[PDB]
Amino acid sequence: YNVGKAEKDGEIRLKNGVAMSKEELTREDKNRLRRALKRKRSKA
Amino acid sequence: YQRFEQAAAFGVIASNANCVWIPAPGQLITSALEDVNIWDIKTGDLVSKLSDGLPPGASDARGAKPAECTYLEAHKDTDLLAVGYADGVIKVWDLMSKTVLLNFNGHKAAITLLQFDGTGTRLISGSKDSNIIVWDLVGEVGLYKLRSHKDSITGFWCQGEDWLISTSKDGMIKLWDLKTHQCIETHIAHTGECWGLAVKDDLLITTGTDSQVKIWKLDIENDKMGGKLTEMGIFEKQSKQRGLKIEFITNKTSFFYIQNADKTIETFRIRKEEEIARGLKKREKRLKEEEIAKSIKESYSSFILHPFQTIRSLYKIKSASWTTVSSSKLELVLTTSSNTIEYYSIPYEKRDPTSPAPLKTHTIELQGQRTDVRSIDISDDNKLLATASNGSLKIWNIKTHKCIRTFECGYALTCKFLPGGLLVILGTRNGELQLFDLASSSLLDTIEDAHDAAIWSLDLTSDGKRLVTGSADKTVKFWDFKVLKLHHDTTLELTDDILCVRVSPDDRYLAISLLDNTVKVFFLDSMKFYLSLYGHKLPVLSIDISFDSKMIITSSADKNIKIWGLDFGDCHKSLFAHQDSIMNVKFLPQSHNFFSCSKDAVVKYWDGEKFECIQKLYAHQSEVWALAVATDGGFVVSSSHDHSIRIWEETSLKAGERLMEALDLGIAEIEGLEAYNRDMKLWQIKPQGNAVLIAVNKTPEQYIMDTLLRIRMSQLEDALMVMPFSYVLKFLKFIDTVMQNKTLLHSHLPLICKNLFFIIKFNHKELVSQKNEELKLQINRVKTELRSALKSTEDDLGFNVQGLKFVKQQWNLRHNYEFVDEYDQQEKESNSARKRVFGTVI
Amino acid sequence: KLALATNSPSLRIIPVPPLDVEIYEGHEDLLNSLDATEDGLWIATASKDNTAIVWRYNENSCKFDIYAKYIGHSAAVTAVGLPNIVSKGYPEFLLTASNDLTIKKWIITRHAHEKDINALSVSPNDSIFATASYDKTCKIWNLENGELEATLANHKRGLWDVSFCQYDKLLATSSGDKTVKIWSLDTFSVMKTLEGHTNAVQRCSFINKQKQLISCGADGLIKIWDCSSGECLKTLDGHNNRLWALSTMNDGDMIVSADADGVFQFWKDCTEQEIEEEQEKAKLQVEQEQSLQNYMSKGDWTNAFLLAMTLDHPMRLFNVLKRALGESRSEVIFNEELDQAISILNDEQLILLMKRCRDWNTNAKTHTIAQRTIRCILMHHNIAKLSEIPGMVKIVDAIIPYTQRHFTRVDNLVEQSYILDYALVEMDKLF
Repeated sequence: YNVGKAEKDGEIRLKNGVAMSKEELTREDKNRLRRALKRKRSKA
Repeated sequence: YQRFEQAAAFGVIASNANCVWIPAPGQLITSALEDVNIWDIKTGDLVSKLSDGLPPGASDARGAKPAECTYLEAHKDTDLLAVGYADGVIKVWDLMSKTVLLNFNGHKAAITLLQFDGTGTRLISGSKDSNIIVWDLVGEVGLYKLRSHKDSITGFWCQGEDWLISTSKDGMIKLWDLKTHQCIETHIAHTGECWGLAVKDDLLITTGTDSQVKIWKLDIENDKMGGKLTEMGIFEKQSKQRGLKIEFITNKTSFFYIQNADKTIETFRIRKEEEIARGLKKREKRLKEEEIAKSIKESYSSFILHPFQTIRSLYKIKSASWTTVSSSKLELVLTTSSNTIEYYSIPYEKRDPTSPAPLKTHTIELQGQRTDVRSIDISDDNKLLATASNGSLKIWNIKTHKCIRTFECGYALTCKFLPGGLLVILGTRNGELQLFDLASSSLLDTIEDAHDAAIWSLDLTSDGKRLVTGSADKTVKFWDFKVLKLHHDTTLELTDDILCVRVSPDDRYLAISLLDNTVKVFFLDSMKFYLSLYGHKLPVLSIDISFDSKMIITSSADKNIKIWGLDFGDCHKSLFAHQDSIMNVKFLPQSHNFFSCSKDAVVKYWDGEKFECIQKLYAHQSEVWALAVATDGGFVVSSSHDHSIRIWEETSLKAGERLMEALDLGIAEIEGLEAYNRDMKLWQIKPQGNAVLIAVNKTPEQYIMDTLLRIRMSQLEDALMVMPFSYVLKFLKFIDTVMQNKTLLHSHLPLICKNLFFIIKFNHKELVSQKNEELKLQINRVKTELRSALKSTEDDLGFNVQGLKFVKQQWNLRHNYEFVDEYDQQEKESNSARKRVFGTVI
Repeated sequence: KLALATNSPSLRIIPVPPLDVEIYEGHEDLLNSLDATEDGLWIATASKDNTAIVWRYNENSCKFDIYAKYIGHSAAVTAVGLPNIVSKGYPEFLLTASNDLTIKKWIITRHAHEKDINALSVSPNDSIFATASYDKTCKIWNLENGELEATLANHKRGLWDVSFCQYDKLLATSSGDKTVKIWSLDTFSVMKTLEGHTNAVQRCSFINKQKQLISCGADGLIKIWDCSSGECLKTLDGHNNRLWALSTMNDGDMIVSADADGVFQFWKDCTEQEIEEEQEKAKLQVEQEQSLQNYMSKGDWTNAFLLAMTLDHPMRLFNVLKRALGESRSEVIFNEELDQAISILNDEQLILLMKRCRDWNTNAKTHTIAQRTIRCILMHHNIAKLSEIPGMVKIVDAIIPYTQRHFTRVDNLVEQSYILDYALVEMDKLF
């Protein structure tokens, strides 16, 4: 078992098992998570 | 090679911002664009206005639109006027000294609401992004910021240092507590957004989008979800548009009004307890003539409320404010969309409107235009001739900045100026051509059906004897001025709708701008098609000719001025500017330096021989429409869709070291406190905590633990090798304090273990050489607590492993049918066993 | 009641919700086309027999009067129409149209087309009349005269139905091929083309909201789209072989679709109640989310945990469990109220909690919280129930080996701390 990406679309699941919902973030952390996803998808 | 700066402003009585009324009717404070006007209602004259330090048009003026005035609010007890401008800046002026004294910029959007207590000297600002910011005037800083909404701020009410209630377009009401500095409660107000919020201490009024107001109860109850704020009433049918503002007045009866979007403002009245009693007993009669009781509890809304009347104003409204006296007359100062102010009065006897309609008086409309200016002319460096859409022609003078007279002609398209007698000649959107005066009676002529559709442009020779007009009936009509009537000498028929005409200043050429994107050029005495200018990709909107009739400027709908020569018809230059569309170009009367005005609100002043932008001008924000230059002197006039008229005149320790310093601080503090405690036991003076701990709000053991966490795990062994043995002893004292603060121990149990075992494994020889009973007791306690913590986590893990193994084995027992034959069971498990792929070389 | 012109020589009346059938007979040959007034009590029947008859209805004693008879011509009457009624109850006329190339407009006769006609629609203002056929055209004429007002020209391979959008006043035509055409009375030019359909439309109509057009389809389907841009809003697939008939109750938006086969369904508008229930769920959600944040900040770990498990907010759930452990560091494993809440947890919440606990069990920093909540589940639930929950064995198979690895690591850590013990030994030996 490895912690894969989340099942639903309203969630964000990272590689160390720290899951988050889309309804429990501030807009600042939302933007920083979008930037991290952007750079990871931009290379890999 | 001169500079140009603006020096005037006209026509803007009131723009997109609120109005603040001051008593002695009193006077009104309204907003121009990056400017605030204040005037009496008795006469309507500018008693003051607030500019800024440097004028726009200087080189130090930033080449962007100066932000508008968006909100303004005054405290008369402190004689101050705070103002919020649309790029998020807060200024404060006086009215006596009328000078800026401090400045705020916390927000990054438009500024919507300003509520300030000059009593408390607190200014609470709600902007167009989602944060509310509480500033302190005497502190001049940003005190704090409540940011929890997700669209904007449009409803707003503060009380004491306790509560703050705001309604935002993510259509909900949030109740903030200011002491704990956070939002306690939330309620969805309406389905979409919600704008208006009016707070009496008992009831609360929240409008929506769909003619629906909601009546709420407010308390200070201790409950979590209800108690504070409840939803007692729903009332319908104000008007089908949206309700924008709710403002609430007292004397006792009380009133309020809902300011809608359309022409109507609806004033309502709230009644008293004896009428409450009469209503409930009459509804009790309706009851006798429980489900009907809760039906009455539904009609509670109309039971409380009472529609007083309406004010059906003119075309549209922008804002309003209350002015009531004697509980017998109530008045509303209202600013409209177009530049009018109106004072509305209502007499009443606490029950009845006593009138079929509110009386409209004290209206200020003169110095404004009441609609947008389409055409502009200048008169002999002495007068200005503006004209707009509602028939309003207007004549202004540059010295005292006021009007002279006013006409009505319909949708006006072009005004020109005959210097003989100083007459005005206007051509409309109806196919007609009127002619008015200034000294004599108002109107001379309305030549009707000059063309069958909208004429588009007009000019006349320097002699003033023949006019030429161009109209969308494919027609160019040449007229003569006979002595004071007008005949049509000749009519030229063309192929496309002509969009512009221009006669050369030296009576030579006649340029025609045709919608099939071309420019014909005729000889003025012969009409012989001397030239054709081609290739603008879009219809040309403005043509001008140089003073010597040698260079033609032509400007079109595709953002590029084309300069052609009149000696052969060769385009000298294309020149791209003005990101939307250029609407006018105008030469100087002396040489080849021109001005260009466009639909992106920039007035660019070019040199022609160099083909260069000498200057950019950033007066206003909406679309420029008209431009005219002085005949001799050289002032410039530009008029724009915000009803604005501008007149321009010329002039680092490493890891290891950081751990050592933090260990120093922490062990110093711990030893000081324990020596004080030993002295307390001797008694049976507290030493002050250090600056960093009292500044970060951390116990010293958590401070040391935090610097251990800041040390990155690639250099930790090098750090613990760098530090010497005195700091090793201090480290052991720190771990003793952790074992006494057991929850830190279990929350950071791995790291503490690794660092302790590594330090002891390095320094084992000298530490065992030392002889110290405090070391012996410290290491005994650390050993015991470490075994306790690790055996606790180990017992948890072992219990869990045995339990989950039992559960899984029991389910396999229940739901895995065993094949008795061994090879079949082997193949069953080897088929159903989990697989995995890997990339090998052969 | 619902009036049915099937392929049987008897009009059929059925109540709409459904078994009882009224069968009325007027002529030997099968019915071919049916029409009703807007107010019920008047219906018009065209059969394969040349007779076309109009029935009065009577919701007293149940009468179905056959009172109007029309012999007409010597062909099959294929379509009928009557737009309106006078106040006294005599609808002004009846316009029917035939198997052969003629029509007739008889009080209570002109050439029409080349091939057989398809359908007859009426105007709301009772003045103009539309009629198409298989010859790629439609025609519109007067009601007081047979003078042809206009003619819509052409198509690929035919037309199948015509209708009048009454509010917007548009001409809709179900084509012969796989499309629908929408025209307007101003210039009679192509206002809207409706495509995306599969085989053939065979019926087109307006909606009671005056903004959505409905197209049936011979591939056994139904499309409802907005007419502003011509883009699909919904597509219904309750049928299996064909579509033949579609009718609508206006006030309560109740459409009914029937095919060549016997399957026979009624759809009803419910978007109002859908949006209502959605906004109620949104209101309840924002209320309990605000309550979650307030409980979280103020204490109340049990109630915050309950709201986090009902809302599925795993980050706040993890922080609740970590704070509860940090509190009860001082055989209870948390707050006792929290333990009672976990003992009164349910099935799907157990699957959710064990799934998230497996996730936290992955890394080495949160394995402690994962072990505590697993131990609490075990100490306060029934092992048989845990084994019988579906998927719990998959989750336990994912959980176990990480716990074995954590066990070995902590064992090695204790083995290391015996260096502290050895240092004590030698120090006490020296002194």
